[PDB]
Amino acid sequence: SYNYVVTAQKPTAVNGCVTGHFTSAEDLNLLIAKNTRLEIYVVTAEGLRPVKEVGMYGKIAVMELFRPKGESKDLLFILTAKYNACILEYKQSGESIDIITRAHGNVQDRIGRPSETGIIGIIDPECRMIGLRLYDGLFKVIPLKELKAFNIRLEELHVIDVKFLYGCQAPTICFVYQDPQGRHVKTYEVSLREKEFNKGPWKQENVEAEASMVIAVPEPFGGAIIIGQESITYHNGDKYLAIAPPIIKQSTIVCHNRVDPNGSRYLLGDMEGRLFMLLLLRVELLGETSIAECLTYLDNGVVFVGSRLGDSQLVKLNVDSNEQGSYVVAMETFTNLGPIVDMCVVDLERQGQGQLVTCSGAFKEGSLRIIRNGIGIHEHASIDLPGIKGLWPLRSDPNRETDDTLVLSFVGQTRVLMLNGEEVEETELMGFVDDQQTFFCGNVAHQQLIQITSASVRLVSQEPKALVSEWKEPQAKNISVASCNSSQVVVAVGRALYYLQIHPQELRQISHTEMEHEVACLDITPLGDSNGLSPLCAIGLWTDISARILKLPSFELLHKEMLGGEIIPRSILMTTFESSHYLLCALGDGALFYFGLNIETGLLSDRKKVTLGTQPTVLRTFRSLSTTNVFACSDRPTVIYSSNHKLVFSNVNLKEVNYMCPLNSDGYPDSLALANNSTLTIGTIDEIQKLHIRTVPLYESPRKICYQEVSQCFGVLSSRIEVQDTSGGTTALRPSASTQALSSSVSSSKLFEEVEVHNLLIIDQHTFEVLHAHQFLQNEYALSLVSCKLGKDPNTYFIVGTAMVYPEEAEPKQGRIVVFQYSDGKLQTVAEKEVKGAVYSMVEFNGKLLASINSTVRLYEWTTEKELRTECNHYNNIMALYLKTKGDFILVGDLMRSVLLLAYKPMEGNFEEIARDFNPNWMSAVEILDDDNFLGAENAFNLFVCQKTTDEERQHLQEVGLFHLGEFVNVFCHGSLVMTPTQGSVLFGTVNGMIGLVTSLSESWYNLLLDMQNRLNKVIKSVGKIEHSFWRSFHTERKTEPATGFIDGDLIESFLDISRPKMQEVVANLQKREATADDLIKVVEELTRIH
Amino acid sequence: MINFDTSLPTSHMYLGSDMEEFHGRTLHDDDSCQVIPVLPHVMVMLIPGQTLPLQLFHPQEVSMVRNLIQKDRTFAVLAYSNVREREAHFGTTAEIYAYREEQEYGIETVKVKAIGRQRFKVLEIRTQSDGIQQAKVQILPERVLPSTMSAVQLQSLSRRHIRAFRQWWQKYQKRKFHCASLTSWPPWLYSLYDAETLMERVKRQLHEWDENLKDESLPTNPIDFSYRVAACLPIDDALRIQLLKIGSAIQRLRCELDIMNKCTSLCCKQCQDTEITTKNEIFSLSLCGPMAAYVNPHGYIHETLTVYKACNLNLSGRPSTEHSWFPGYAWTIAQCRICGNHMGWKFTATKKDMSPQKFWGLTRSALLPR
Ligand SMILES: Nc1cccc2c1CN([C@H]1CCC(=O)NC1=O)C2=O
Ligand SMILES: [Zn+2]
Repeated sequence: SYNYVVTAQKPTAVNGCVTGHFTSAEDLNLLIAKNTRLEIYVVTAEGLRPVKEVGMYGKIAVMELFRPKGESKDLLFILTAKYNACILEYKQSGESIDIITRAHGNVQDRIGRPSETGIIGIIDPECRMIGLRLYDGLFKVIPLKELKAFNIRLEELHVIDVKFLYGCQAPTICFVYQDPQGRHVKTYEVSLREKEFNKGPWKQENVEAEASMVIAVPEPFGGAIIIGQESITYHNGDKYLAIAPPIIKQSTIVCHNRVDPNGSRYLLGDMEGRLFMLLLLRVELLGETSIAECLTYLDNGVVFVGSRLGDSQLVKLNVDSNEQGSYVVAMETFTNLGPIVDMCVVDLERQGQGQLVTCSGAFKEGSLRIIRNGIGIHEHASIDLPGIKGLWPLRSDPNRETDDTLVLSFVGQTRVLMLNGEEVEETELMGFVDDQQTFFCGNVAHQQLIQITSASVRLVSQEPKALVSEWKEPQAKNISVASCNSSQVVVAVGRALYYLQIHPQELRQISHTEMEHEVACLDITPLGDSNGLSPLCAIGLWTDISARILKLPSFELLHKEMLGGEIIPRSILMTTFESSHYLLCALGDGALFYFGLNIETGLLSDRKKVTLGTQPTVLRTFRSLSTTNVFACSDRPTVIYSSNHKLVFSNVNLKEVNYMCPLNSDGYPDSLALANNSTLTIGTIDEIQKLHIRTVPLYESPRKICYQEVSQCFGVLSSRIEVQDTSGGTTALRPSASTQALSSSVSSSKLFEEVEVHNLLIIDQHTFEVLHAHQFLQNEYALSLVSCKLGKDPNTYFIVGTAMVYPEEAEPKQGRIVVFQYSDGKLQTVAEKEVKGAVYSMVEFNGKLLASINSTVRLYEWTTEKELRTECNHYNNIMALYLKTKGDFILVGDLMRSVLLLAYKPMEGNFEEIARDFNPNWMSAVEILDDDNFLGAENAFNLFVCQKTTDEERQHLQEVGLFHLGEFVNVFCHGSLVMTPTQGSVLFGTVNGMIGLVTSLSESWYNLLLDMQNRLNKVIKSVGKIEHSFWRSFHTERKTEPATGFIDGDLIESFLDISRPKMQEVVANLQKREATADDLIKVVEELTRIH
Repeated sequence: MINFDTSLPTSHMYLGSDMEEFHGRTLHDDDSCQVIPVLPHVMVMLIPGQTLPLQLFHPQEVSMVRNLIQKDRTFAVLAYSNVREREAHFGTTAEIYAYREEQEYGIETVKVKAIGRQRFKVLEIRTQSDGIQQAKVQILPERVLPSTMSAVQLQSLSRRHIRAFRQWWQKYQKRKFHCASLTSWPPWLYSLYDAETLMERVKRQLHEWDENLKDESLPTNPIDFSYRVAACLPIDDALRIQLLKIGSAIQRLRCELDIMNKCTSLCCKQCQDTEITTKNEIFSLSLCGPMAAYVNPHGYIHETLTVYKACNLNLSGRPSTEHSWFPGYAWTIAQCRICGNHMGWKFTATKKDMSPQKFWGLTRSALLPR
């Protein structure tokens, strides 16, 4: 088995964040760690400026900046989970931005048990060393090229937290440690010249039983602040100050930040999302934020909430409390999909178009996330105007800076619409013709308007509206093609071309030429620092099929590209993306050619083809968020944008667009007038990016999700935390989805202080509103959820697998299988089947219901009497958490990667154990790829694939795929977000918000790409100089085997990104059959289409 | 309360004192292939850590171990799938720790005390001219896994370390597995795979057998603890082999708890239906647990389980102190009332002041958890 794994959506969750002067000793920087990703920013004081976004070959564990003595800016230390240590410097020179490795190595010990409270990466204030607590009972020291390291035997094994003390002649570390006697704070002096530890400056003072964090406080204070559950203590030898505020009792302080560089103000943060200010001791509650993983104070009053459970934030710390009393106000919310605990692919909106709905986030940050491939349009006006052949915005008032007019072209006709705010009205523009189809019109030079029709070129004055000039072809022949800017016009009359200039009350015929063939399309867009005057005319011709760059006014040929084919160019456009000049040429067949253009020579380089529609594409330029874009109108409307100096094409979610133009009116600001075959729509464009994310906050934990088409709704299992009140029940912490349901219901019992309440939510597949909420029983933990039809019955039921959880019980002794019918906006309970265990998983099996009751696998039959009837029972000796199926074969999965294959015998009415595997390792998810293969997520962020003559051979499974993903997969799902090279498609949702795609490959394609990977790795420069082969190596505390049966899609896709002479280097002798660079472009292009 | 010295059985005094002691330890690398001798008359299964007393008197077995002392000091003990057809796919290495040579009655005789070390997989059983076999075996590695949460927590919440202490165990679950919220499983599920948790669930029954147990004696390590517990469970050979295949301490404790809960009544293997004793009568008269391997004067190893009350037993002959495995107690042969199957012995105190005044030493081969 050979598979392909690629990132569909990068990780979104924030793992850590820092502030310093990395880019320049002037610019205030904010560095965000999104696992494998590093986001570098500048604090704009009027926003947040994104400079660069680099990806690494490791999961970031440590990320702290440092400036050792004489340095131009800051040096960044990064330590990966695989112990990849590196020092990175920022390097900028014009448009080129590159991260530079100053020192790198691997600090992993030949032996040792990785410590309980994770990896700790601390730096001496004077930049004298790097302190690492990776293993219990040792202290690794890296003095700040090959990153040389040494250990110091630390006597106190169980270290909670540690920091490098400030104001020291000799480096000192202060750490909270725990022994059987108690939990006490201690100090040690680290000597480099002695390579060992010596007694600390002060005594081993006893601290709070739950003392969790050590805060390194600067001069003139010195010493350390120890944060516990109820107490905040301070130690400095003889100087001691112990405060116990009741305001911090509720939740534990998990993260801090320094506000004043001297050490007088600290930002504290607890697990519930509260924000505290530790003043220098006094604590004050500022307000509520997202559940912060990390906090960063930056500039004046602005704060960055780095969240992992929910959307990250930008918040303001006003000294003035509002009506509610909060000193915290929410500026900007940054989408975080992580964690994805469940998900499903549904054909919402249009069939064939895949959409991904996920159970994302936790607790108050709980939400549903809808991820749709492609940009969207927000409609504001809709007018019935069929068969529009052209659209143009106008400003009838020269004094006004906004559009107040919209000119429409039709078959031998022209209509004019006036925009009186939000009101669109049919009017007539004086000077313009209504009886002729228009090729162009708009605002031109010397406060005038132009109208190019099939008959003439009309120049109209703005005060008053009247005809000033009118150009016609000498023999009164019709204008075929037309291009116009502000001061220039180039028109075609078959083979003939005419160049005119727009002067006051005059259209001046500068030059004219005859072409080799009939003119198909024209463009005179002024590019670069060309003040409204273009010295280039881009032209497409019939029969010879060519894109030609001509010089104005001479009409002299500079370049002629031979497009090839019988299909003639329909649209041609000169454009500028990310300061780079391009030529865009659309063909009648739907194909689009794109090259880079040299403004001086007129040379077309780096020819690239892209298939858009089936219809001839029409290219119109538009400005979105102070950036130039190209809207490609076809039956697959697309936006042509720029990202890392490479053109990106993202589909617009619209059935078809024929013509469009941008409209900035008083009623419709920074809008797009879009036309199809039947109607004119006026609206706004979303964010220009590949995928779209709709956030449906639940304000509670979503756990499981599935879909019912017959009901046009989603079934969602969700839990809310409620505290025990002074009554025989519980009270909520805040309103949430399950509380605020349209119609509410509760389970009726028949079976024999912070509580978790479980609910089945019913959410409409359009609005996403809580139509219904069925609250489960007291102490009932809802586990599995499935939407299916069973037996002979034609009604689709929502089935839930529960478990009765009590603190005394270890393994749930009770559970239910609850059958619900969703009709009349309420859930009718059809069947309540009590089982002697936890219903960990359920699946529809060929018309029956397969469910797992702890260690047993039951098959239930749906009778006429509408009650699930026990058929056959397989007793597994392994807990059946995972339960997946394909035909008459079942997959059983344990948390310890103990897989066993079952098969239901139709004639026998029993289960037959095909093959089993028992390789202890934590398993988080598992999916069936095909009849013989199956994919799973194994411990230490890895993926794997198990495959299927003698009885001993056939009864034992074979591990054919091993891969270090770098992510913790929670869900696998068969589907695709896109409307053959590869076999099948499995999407995966991770803890960090990363979505991925896994597909199958042929023996040949696998080897082709595996060979290509090794070659690509010899070219590509790695951040921190980490070997790709190492990063992808299957890794656990024990074995670290190289990756097998897997292709890194993310590495293979960066072939389309490398320089063309480097592509040539990679393809040189690649292959036996020979491999062309243009062949490998097609193969790799094809693979980018899967997602 | 019991006054008997629970250390006395573990030290195999009947074997005699004044034995040559060996300290030095040999351990073979994991997955490594080794060729180890097998003792022709050992038919029991040894668990790693379990003490195996031997009394050898056959010239070939005597010469074998005599030569063994000069080198490795380790031999292989096979877990027989079919004891009659001498079929074994698994086993454990045994390292000699106590040794003694005697010459008597015209023969050269040797007494050893060995301990289970490393489990193995049988590759081939070659045989020698003198009768003693050799086994090409592959060492099975002990598979140690990190916390279930270790992978999911690479964050700020990491620095949350581990009657009346009932709430401690709930606070422990709530704290340790808090990050289960990031996953698709609840904290109570993760506890079913927590080594510390599963150990406490086992320790719960280990205190029901050892009323005078001090936690200092018990191993902190789940590897040692899972094994110690396996060696004192009165279960059939089919079930013991299944436990020996287990590579993880977690999988083992989970298996052991399952056995411990289903364990109710112990019957006569021969009758199948005659009930002899129950789980409630089981008690640890030794530190090794309620069950241990002991040798009779003819080298036959009887793994005996200590119970306070037994039932369909009939005794024969008068008590004897000769070669007693529990010093201060006299044994008398006990058999099934129905079929006459030798079930073990009734141990009766030789002094009025001893506690317990009587108990039963039942041989696990005679028993059936049916
Ligand atoms: N005397 C004699 C002769 C033949 C077999 C056996 C014995 C004594 N014995 C057992 C009796 C119980 C004990 O505590 N130690 C033993 O050694 C036998 O299994
Ligand atoms: Zn009997």
